[PDB]
Amino acid sequence: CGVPAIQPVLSGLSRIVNGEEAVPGSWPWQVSLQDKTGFHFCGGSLINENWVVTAAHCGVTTSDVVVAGEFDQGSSSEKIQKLKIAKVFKNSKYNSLTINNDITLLKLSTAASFSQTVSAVCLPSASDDFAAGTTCVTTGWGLTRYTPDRLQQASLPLLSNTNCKKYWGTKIKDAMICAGASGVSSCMGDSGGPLVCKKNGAWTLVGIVSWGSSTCSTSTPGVYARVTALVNWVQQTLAAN
Amino acid sequence: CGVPAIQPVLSGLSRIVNGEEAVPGSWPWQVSLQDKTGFHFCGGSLINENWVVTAAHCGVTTSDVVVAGEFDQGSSSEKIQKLKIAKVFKNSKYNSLTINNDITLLKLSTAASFSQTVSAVCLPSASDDFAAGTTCVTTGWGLTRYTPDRLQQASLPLLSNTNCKKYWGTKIKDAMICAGASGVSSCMGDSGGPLVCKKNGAWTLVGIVSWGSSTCSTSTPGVYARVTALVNWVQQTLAAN
Repeated sequence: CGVPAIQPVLSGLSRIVNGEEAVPGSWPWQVSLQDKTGFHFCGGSLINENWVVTAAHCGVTTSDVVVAGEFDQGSSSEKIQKLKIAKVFKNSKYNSLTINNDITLLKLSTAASFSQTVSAVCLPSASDDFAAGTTCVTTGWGLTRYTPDRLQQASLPLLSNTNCKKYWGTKIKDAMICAGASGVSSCMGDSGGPLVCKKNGAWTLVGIVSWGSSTCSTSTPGVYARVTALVNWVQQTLAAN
Repeated sequence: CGVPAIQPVLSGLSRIVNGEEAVPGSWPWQVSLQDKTGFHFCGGSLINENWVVTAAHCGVTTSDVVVAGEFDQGSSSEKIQKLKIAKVFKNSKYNSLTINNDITLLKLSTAASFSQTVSAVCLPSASDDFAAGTTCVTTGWGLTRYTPDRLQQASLPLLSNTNCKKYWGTKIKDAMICAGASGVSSCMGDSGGPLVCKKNGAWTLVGIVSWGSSTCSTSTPGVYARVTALVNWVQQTLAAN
């Protein structure tokens, strides 16, 4: 997990404004969640061939579809996999008002076929420490909510929850982690999309997009579900299902 | 339906700032949606003894609870009914990105016991015309997201969708209706709460709270699921279940 067959290329432009375009296929866990009609409404991350992790506030149902291996949403020519969802597992501690514990697992009806462009992100262990100031990466097609149709990426630093509260106040709970406010927007992250940090040569899922600045401010950090606080629930869910 | 045993009293103060406190029990279809722990996160409306209608973006589950007959959330002394949810029916056309078709039905495990303070709002027919400029009423505990603990009410006019787009642009779809921008906030409406209009002596559910001004501006209208566009789905769901 966490080792893309096509290595990402992150330049200085990933750190400013709205980030930059990713190398095609270099974020191979990145999936698109689409409705029956093919409308993209959220992101997610493959954690193995049968399971995708996304945000609970995406409200995914078994009539939505996971699309893996995508780079250009405007293309009908690239190799993609449209994967049916068998069952949706929303974390029972999710609260649609506070948006805390904002995580949902999707079990696919049939396994994805992993490849150079389709593979899994690593999960952290509950006890991993991702220190404030660590540079991490968010990817997605979130800029299409407001514009490039190809997958974007931005590099941005984790904040301490204390410093995040200077921006978002009592909205920030222990099961959340913030990143950004460093001169780049977080808006390229789709709801439910990944925030990944590289430790020991492997990209690890540290956050899941919950919400960000309503104006995509370069000085307001994004807010993410804190995966270390939720990975025990993830592993219990996989083991029981 | 739509005829409260305790008649509402709406004064001029319902039309300005943040509205006014309701007469206790005078909005008897108004329910509170709470999690297992008793935390209020959304509103809804009883449409009979077995069914509550709310917003799809509330993400209600069968472990949440419907609380009927409530006036003061800070009181443990008033007669309320805590009702378990048997099954949740989210409209399959709901889209968590656009927030269109934002309606969910809750079927209760055991019927509410209707009374002077607990009874049903009327549903419109699909073909009813609620003209722009009609004065309607939104009720709820939505101000507690930011403060009074008792049920509030505000009187505010429906907008045409064309005029609503002057505020919210392409966010406004045919299955939405807007109200407000007349000198009063819409923020007293909980997510999923009622927007009711009085025709022929009966209060009718015209809207369900979808979203409003992030700053509770008195000059920005609230956005509601348009019940006339969704009532056929409501009646099909009741008939099939």
